[PDB]
Amino acid sequence: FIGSPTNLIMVTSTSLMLFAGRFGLAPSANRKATAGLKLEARDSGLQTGDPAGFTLADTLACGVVGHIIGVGVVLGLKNIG
Amino acid sequence: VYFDLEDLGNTTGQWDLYGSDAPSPYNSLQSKFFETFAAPFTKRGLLLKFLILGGGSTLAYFSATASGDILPIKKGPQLPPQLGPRLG
Amino acid sequence: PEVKILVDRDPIKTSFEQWAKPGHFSRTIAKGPDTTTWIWNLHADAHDFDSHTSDLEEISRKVFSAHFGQLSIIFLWLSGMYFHGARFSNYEAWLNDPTHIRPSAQVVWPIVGQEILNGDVGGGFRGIQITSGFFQIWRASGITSELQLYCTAIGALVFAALMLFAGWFHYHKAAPKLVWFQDVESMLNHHLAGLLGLGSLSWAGHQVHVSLPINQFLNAGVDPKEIPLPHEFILNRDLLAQLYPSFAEGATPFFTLNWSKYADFLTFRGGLDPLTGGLWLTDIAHHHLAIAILFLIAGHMYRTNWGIGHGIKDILEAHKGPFTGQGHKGLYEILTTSWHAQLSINLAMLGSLTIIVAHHMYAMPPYPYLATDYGTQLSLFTHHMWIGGFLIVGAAAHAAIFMVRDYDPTTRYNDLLDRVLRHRDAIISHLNWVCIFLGFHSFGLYIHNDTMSALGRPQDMFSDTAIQLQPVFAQWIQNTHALAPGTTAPGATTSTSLTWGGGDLVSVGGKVALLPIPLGTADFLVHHIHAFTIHVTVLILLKGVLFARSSRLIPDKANLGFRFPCDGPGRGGTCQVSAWDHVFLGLFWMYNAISVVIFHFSWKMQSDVWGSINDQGVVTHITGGNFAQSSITINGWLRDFLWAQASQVIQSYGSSLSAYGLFFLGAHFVWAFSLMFLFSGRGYWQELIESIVWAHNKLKVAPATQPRALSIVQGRAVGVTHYLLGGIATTWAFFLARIIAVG
Amino acid sequence: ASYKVKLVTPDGTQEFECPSDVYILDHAEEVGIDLPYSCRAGSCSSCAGKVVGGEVDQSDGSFLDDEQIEAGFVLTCVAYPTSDVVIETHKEEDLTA
Amino acid sequence: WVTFYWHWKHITLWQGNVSQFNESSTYLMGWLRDYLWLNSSQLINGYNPFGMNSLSVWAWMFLFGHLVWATGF
Amino acid sequence: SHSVKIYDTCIGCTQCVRACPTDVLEMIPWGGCKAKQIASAPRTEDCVGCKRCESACPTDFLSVRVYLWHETTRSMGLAY
Amino acid sequence: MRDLKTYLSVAPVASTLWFAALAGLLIEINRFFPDALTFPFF
Amino acid sequence: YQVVQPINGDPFIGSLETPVTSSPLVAWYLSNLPGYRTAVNPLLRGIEVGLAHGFLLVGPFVKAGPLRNTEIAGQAGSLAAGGLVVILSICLTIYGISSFNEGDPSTAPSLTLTGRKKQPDQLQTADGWAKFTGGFFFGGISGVIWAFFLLYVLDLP
Ligand code: CLA
Ligand code: CLA
Ligand code: CLA
Ligand code: CLA
Ligand SMILES: CC1=C(/C=C/C(C)=C/C=C\C(C)=C\C=C\C=C(C)\C=C\C=C(C)\C=C\C2=C(C)CCCC2(C)C)C(C)(C)CCC1
Ligand code: SF4
Ligand code: FES
Repeated sequence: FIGSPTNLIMVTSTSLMLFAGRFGLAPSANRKATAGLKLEARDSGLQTGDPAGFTLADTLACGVVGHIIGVGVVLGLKNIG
Repeated sequence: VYFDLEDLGNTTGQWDLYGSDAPSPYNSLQSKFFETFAAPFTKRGLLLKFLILGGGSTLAYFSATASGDILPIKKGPQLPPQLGPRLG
Repeated sequence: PEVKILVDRDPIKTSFEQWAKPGHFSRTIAKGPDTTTWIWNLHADAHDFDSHTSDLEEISRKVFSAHFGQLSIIFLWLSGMYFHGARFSNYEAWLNDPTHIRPSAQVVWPIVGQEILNGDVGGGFRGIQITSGFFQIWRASGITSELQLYCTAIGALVFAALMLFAGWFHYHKAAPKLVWFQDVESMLNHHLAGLLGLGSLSWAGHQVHVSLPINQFLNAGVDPKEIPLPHEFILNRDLLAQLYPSFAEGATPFFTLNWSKYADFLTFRGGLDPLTGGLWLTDIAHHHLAIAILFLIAGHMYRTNWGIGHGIKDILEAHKGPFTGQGHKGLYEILTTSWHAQLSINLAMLGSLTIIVAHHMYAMPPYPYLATDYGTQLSLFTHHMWIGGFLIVGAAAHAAIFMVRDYDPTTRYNDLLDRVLRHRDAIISHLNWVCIFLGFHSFGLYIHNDTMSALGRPQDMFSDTAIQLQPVFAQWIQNTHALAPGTTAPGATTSTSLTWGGGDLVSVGGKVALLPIPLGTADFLVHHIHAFTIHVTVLILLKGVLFARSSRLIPDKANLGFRFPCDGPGRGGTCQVSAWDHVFLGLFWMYNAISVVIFHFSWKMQSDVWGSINDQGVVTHITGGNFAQSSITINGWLRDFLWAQASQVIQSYGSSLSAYGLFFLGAHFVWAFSLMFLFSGRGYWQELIESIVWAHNKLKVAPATQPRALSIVQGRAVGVTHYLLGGIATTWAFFLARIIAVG
Repeated sequence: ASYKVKLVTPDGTQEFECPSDVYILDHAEEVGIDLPYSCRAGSCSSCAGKVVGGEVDQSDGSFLDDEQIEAGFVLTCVAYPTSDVVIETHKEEDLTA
Repeated sequence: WVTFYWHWKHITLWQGNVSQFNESSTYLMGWLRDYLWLNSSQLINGYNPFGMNSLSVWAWMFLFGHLVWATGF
Repeated sequence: SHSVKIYDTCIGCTQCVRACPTDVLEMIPWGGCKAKQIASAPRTEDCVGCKRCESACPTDFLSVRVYLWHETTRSMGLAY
Repeated sequence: MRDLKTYLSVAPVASTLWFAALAGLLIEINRFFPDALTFPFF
Repeated sequence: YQVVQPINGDPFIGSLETPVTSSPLVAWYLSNLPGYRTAVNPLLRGIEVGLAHGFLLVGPFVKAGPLRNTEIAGQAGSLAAGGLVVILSICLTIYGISSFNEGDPSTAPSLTLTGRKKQPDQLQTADGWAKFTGGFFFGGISGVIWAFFLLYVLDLP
């Protein structure tokens, strides 16, 4: 399976969503988006170790989102061309 | 504060919300015509008795002299009649 | 802030002492009886939890364990159904030849000649033909032997005992506290993603491994005993790959994302299976997969314990505009402190859902061999319509209870509720008007039609032959639904249902499963009658809810309660001002509306849908197709529907359908018996009881618990209860006798 | 059984003995310490009073708030003195509020 | 009850079919089917999609009476 | 206006005056009972006729009685 | 256990038992002497 | 900002203000209609009334009555609309007769929307109501006549 097929697409998709979630630019466990414009700060109480306040809950969430978005566009592109 | 013993109608709300009080927009040649010709029908007892008896007149008239194309009740039967379960 | 389990140990102790003291829950009943009225109150207030006490924690504990009791009861009823299918049924023979054996899972003992009720249902068996449609479910499940039915009966009995024990446990040993109940975000996350998501995922799993292969074998013609057992399909997989090659790659696609390679058994066909007259199973499995995905994702919306999610309070507070002031601010505080508000919303939605289920299950039949079983289809549609109507009426009851006992602008203020309260007069005015106008323009057309048909003027009627009223939008929409597959739905082959059209007709065993349903002037008239009845019911219930607290007539109505007889004969007379009386009146109108709905469906299906088809292909409908021309007058409903179809039930004496003939008459009797309670009042009855009591006193045989006449409210309630029972049972006997007799 | 009763009163505080199967009012009627009543049927607030100690059987009491029996007030004419009680008299209006 | 009794007895006597009453009168399904339902056909066919005859005025009145009655409820 | 009458069996419990929703009734001094109190009905032109007072009277038979009589605007409870 | 003996004598349970026993008795009588219109003994 | 306000700031009158009852377009329109032209002769307003309503009541009696297809009698069904005009003007007359007396002022409000005095609308008289009755009736019958006069083919006769 690994080579240059679905692998490339899904890996770059989940990777960019993780890169977003870790930094700002995306709602997260320590970031509460107001109305899709900007983000506030919040200490969820769940302790992490990453210097940017990247929780395991955050990682799981953005990983699921990367997989959903990658599955979507993969099926689209392979159904139209 | 909307309570004023002096003016009661403003406290109980006796306004005209859509009245105008503007001058007439029907210039007098048109008004002239109407209030000249449309006067004799402006007395209560006169109008009522006239309307009743004239409507009755037209109804008795058009009822006594209506033609067959109008009312099947007038054209009568056009067939021989059946006999009842025994009688007829 | 965070979410956790919170429970108390041993709140109440298991004892019998409170069984021997009737009415322990209420201080007034506990004191004991002086008059017979006591015995009635004891039952009327038995489940009025929030009136026995003031503490919200206690009410919620009681509600939780009462729910466990209800679930235990339901499991016991399921256990009975499966045991009767296993032990006193002809299910195996019906499995052998479904279009000749009529299903039966109840036999009677030969005691007083009643064994005549054990009729010839085919297959070497004599009993009562059932109409719940359980054989169709068991066939769609893959069940092929009575041992599986026994096994499920035993499992259900076990589960019922488990539910009962949990009901005892959560009330007497480990009772959760208020903060546990009041966590709605975690609750919604679990019910969306855990109960509905995992449920339909697991069920899609069972259909992919059991129902699909066993039904493939059954439709291939194989003897129901020579089909492999389901677990074989799981142990040996070449069995599966013979019927569906895609099961050879076996989850490699689902990961390689080439879901195309599953098109074997996950399809998007649309339409019916022309062998069994039901939906393709390969469509239902794919449907359940999709629904499970959707729910599992939707159960991750609300924030519980990790920041991510949505706060319900935030969503509600964000919504407001220049017409509604501050609206939705203050509904989270209300919807978390009153059980009655929750119950009203939930009842409204569940009733509407049941009605939608009725429509969708007639129009796109889910089970195999259900569409040609006419009695089961009629029974299911009618049953579910009645349930939906009742639940919708209860919704109004509990909205009124919330308005009388719980609404409080001093400590929980919401803007939208306040504004609706501040223009209720205009609201009720406009609804009143539209119901009058709708009643003139639908029933009035029928009266015009009857009078023109009796006056020898049929060219002046409202009908397809004289003055047409074609529902252009309905015809336009079903034409769009006909052209949909291929144009606006390129992935579909046939359209969703056969009622839309396209000239496709499905037959089974020489019977008609489905074909395009024609819309005409009569359909237009009937639908406007339906709009009229629903609008009237709404007027009554909403008037009851909006004026539950005060009126221009009685300005402190909330102080008299939710259920009171009147406020005396003054002010002109104020009988039936309470909201309970509005619910009481709305029950009659719901009965009216649902009755007309089921009459319209029953006559229309026989007239233009059901029937028999010939090898040459000429369809003969049960009734001759007389709905288009006889439904437009009232005389046609009295003559061609009631008088002509009551023949089956008034001729069942001496046959196996004679129980329906007995119930017809019994139901007429109970209906007429209620009018005595509805038309009279309790003063007359108490004064008659006076003289009867004298006669008993004359012989030292008079009772110490002094007999009273019933309450005013109890009189009304007994009246409506017997009225509904009589009417619905009459229609029940009529329908079942008629549909079972012809076919 | 016949526990001793204590009634504060503008006349003073006096005791009388009287069995538990009785209503307080007829028992203050026995020895002769006058108390205010109107109804003798538990349907008004003239015989109202509150308690200093113990508590009194209010099973056959009616026309009372779903609280008047949980924060002190009692009607003397429909009340059974389960214990050696100490009660108040002439207590209608601070009950009437 | 009185007039139902009189009319059923007499209508079966006028038809030379007295045994019909003598057999069907002893149970209430007999009254419902053999008297009420059986004797209603012509009245309710007074007018129908295929025309009207002189029973029309009764077929109409029959329904009037059913309407007024129900409004009384 | 309806009629309201008070009879000398009254024990002066005041329960009827507390119940009236239109303030028809009143207590006045007396000498025929332990309460030295008796009900009176000075304002019967405002009585809506609800008999809320009769449900409250404890004597057997009643000591307050309401006889419905000629109807007016106030008696019918009309806000228009 | 005494409380159970009391509870079993409350009105609905007592009547339920009384009538179930009566029903069994009449049912068995009619199963033994079916279709009786008269007293055929003496 | 909010759109609904109590009627003229008084929150204890039984009504409200909306874009439906107090809006500039609606206010100006409803003001320029005959019934709301307070300072105009009752008979002129009644004339407008009767004209418009006879003309309107032509159509339905023609296109729906019993002789709609018989056209040796289809068009002349304006007789019916004339009769309806006669009947509801008899009703107007008895209403005015019972509701008023000449020796009494006209019950209309004397205040306006801002708190100035007006001369009470005379349509609410006995005299002026009989005048308005005559106007409406004259207009109604001659409007029936007018819309019967236009029997020339247009789009749907
Ligand atoms: C009890 C007496 C009675 C009589 C004699 C009539 C007679 C008539 N009705 Mg009628 N009807 C009655 C009771 C009666 N109705 C009741 C109680 C109802 C309520 C259910 C109805 C409801 C009803 C409807 C819905 C309709 C009729 C119609 C008709 C007309 C049908 C025949 C036709 O086409 O004429 C010839 C056609 C004409 C247009 C003749 C018009 C009559 C003259 C020209 C009107 C002049 C009026 C006059 C100025 C004053 C009015 C009355 C005055 C004497 C006080 C006919 C003249 C139909 C009709 O034609 O509508 C008008 C019709 O639509 N009726
Ligand atoms: C995945 C988790 C989950 C699941 C599956 C359920 C399922 C259910 N809940 Mg529940 N709930 C949950 C989490 C869950 N809940 C959480 C987290 C909370 C708040 C903390 C609540 C609070 C709650 C309340 C207040 C109520 C429910 C109720 C119900 C029942 C609804 C009626 C119904 O549809 O019956 C469908 C019937 C079946 C599906 C038959 C199978 C029954 C299975 C065995 C249920 C087992 C699930 C349960 C969570 C097991 C935990 C017990 C374990 C410790 C031994 C249903 C069985 C109602 C109820 O309790 O009725 C008694 C109700 O009143 N729930
Ligand atoms: C989830 C469903 C649900 C739930 C949990 C409740 C719960 C409650 N309801 Mg409610 N209600 C519902 C649905 C529901 N209702 C529906 C669908 C309706 C519309 C009919 C109503 C209408 C309603 C009213 C009008 C009232 C309530 C009231 C109440 C409260 C007290 C009920 C009680 O104990 O009375 C006791 C229960 C009985 C006495 C049993 C009655 C037996 C019926 C009449 C016989 C039915 C015949 C049977 C089906 C078949 C015949 C068998 C026979 C031949 C042997 C309680 C909190 C009462 C209240 O005051 O709220 C505070 C109140 O008066 N409900
Ligand atoms: C067959 C009996 C019957 C009839 C005809 C009605 C009729 C009506 N009910 Mg009622 N109802 C009934 C039984 C009946 N009900 C029973 C048994 C109960 C007890 C549960 C109720 C309880 C009830 C309630 C609680 C309410 C109603 C309401 C209404 C009115 C609804 C508005 C409407 O549709 O206007 C249209 C009128 C009709 C459809 C009647 C027929 C119209 C005829 C055919 C027109 C003929 C006109 C004729 C030419 C007159 C001229 C004749 C001339 C000689 C004078 C309506 C008048 C509701 C209401 O008032 O709505 C505002 C209301 O809330 N009903
Ligand atoms: C710490 C660390 C780091 C970092 C790392 C990372 C970055 C990680 C990550 C990550 C990951 C590794 C992730 C993953 C993910 C994924 C997920 C989380 C998923 C999922 C899934 C799901 C759940 C799905 C489902 C579905 C849907 C939804 C639809 C369709 C169907 C399906 C089934 C597909 C560094 C090197 C710096 C340093 C050292 C260590
Ligand atoms: S007692 Fe009965 S009749 Fe009298 S007002 Fe009350 S509800 Fe009406
Ligand atoms: S006298 Fe009023 S309570 Fe005893």
